Amino acid sequence: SSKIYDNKNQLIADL
Amino acid sequence: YPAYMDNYLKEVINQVEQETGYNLLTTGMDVYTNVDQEAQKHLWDIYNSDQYVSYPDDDLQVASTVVDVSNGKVIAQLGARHSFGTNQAVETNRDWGSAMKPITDYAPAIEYGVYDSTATMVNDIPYNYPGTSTPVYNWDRAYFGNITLQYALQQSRNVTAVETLNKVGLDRAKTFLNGLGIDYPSMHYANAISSNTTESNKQYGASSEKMAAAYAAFANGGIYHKPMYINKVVFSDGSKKEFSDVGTRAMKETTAYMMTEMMKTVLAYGTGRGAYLPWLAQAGKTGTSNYTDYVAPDEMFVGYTRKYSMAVWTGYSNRLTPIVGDGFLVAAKVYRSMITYLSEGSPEDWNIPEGLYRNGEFVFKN
Ligand SMILES: [Ba+2]
Repeated sequence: SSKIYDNKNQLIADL
Repeated sequence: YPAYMDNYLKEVINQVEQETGYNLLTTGMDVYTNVDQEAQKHLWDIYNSDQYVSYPDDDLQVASTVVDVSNGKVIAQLGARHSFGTNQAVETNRDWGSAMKPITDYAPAIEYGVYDSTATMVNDIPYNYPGTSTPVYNWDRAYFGNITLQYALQQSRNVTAVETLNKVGLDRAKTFLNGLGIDYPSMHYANAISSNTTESNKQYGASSEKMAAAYAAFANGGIYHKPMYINKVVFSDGSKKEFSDVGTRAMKETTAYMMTEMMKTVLAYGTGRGAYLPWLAQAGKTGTSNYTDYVAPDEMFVGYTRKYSMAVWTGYSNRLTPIVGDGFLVAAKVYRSMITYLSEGSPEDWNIPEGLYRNGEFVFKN
């Protein structure tokens, strides 16, 4: 599981 | 994950692999990116509604990248309108044409001493490519004779551009472009107004990604930063590593300022009028590619403020399907809408740097 976050450090995806 | 993030995620996966060596899809790890979620959603709305810009049909494509000029951070990127498939925003398969003129011809000409003022005279008259009887025609098919360098850029003369590259030389033009993240297997005078004169691999030519990063160097004083989609990676072992581009000098601050002053007029009185905003200090350049042997395969626009740089490409999936009529308006309108969104809540003007002095509407080197 690789969680991706935007520039405000909020979760946007789980790959 | 949301559809509007597909293009960005693909590039995030690629950069994570380049910087760490791992594929985040097969190796678990947390990655903090530079995408401005609201800005990204806004770009999608610009592309996929009639709210901000009107399109001639639903087939016309748009691909753009928005960069934070201070550090090369990609804040938004969308490669198409209407998993991890081809992202046109980073593909270099299309010709950015005349949009190449500022970074290929004029910037290095100023940097290297070919021109020392935005008032320097140049001659827009019938001209053939060096070494041939092959004419270089201006987009409007006219000639304005003896004019200022600034007017030459304002009205995007191809004649003046090609002769400028001839003066810069293919060697120096190549080096200057390399400093801005752009390269070609070999340089030719045709590249004065084209990024795709011949089929080349992905690393050569222009893309919205490269063009945004290139023009950002103008905006920030002459510093080039590679596109950055990531700022931090947290590996499963607990360690946390930050990622940032140190930057390199691509041109003198004097060169950046002079180029900016002229591209301001492109918008205020020139070909880029479609993107003009009276309340915003910004500079830009329209771009158009052409067929061989009014229609065109591609229509671009690149502009910037002291905060952001955005490069825009438009055209149809099959380059032989031409852009026609009001289709040529889209590029500048997509940019205009996005930069408004990004600036209205803001946005200082540039300040003439040391080494230059102003005389009315023109700027000269000391
Ligand atoms: Ba290419």
